[PDB]
Amino acid sequence: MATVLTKGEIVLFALRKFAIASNASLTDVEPQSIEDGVNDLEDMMSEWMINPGDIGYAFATGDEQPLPDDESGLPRKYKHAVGYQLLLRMLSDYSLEPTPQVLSNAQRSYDALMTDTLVVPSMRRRGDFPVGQGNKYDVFTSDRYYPGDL
Amino acid sequence: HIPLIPVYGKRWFIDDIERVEGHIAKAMDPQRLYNLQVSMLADTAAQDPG
Repeated sequence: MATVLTKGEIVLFALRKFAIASNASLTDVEPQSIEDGVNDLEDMMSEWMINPGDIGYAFATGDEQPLPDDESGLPRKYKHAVGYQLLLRMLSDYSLEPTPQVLSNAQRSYDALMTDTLVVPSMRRRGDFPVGQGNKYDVFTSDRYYPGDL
Repeated sequence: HIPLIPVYGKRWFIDDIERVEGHIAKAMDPQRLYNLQVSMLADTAAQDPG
């Protein structure tokens, strides 16, 4: 994609959005808070394979370790949602509580992500339900009664 | 003459093809829909008695 999201960029976004490590609040950044953040992101993405479903995350192949310089594989349309969810999960490390505006932003981004993965399964006919004489089950098609399976 | 004697219920000649009809072809759809209605009611009734 456009510039390719790395796993370190997402955790830096989350750290910046609450004024923990950025150049436009005071100063500073730590190296352990990065490994902790990246591991938290990996575990979150593992969990998301259940409720929100797969979104294309690129996991580490074999054991090794994630490393912040690895390519995430996510489209750029998801970074705000992922970053806000990660910030919500990792706020309590520093003993902080989110403000209402942060919660509102997180909910809006999550809703945008949810809208892009809908299915609406569209239930089918049963299998003992007849198909009428009107569509000529003898000659044109075969098998009067719907299959309703496959 | 050919010694075969055909008997028809109702016979017409529509599009280069002879077409016949008995007395039950018209009632297939309502009958096999009534059967489905009864079968679907029976087990729904039997699922939750009280």
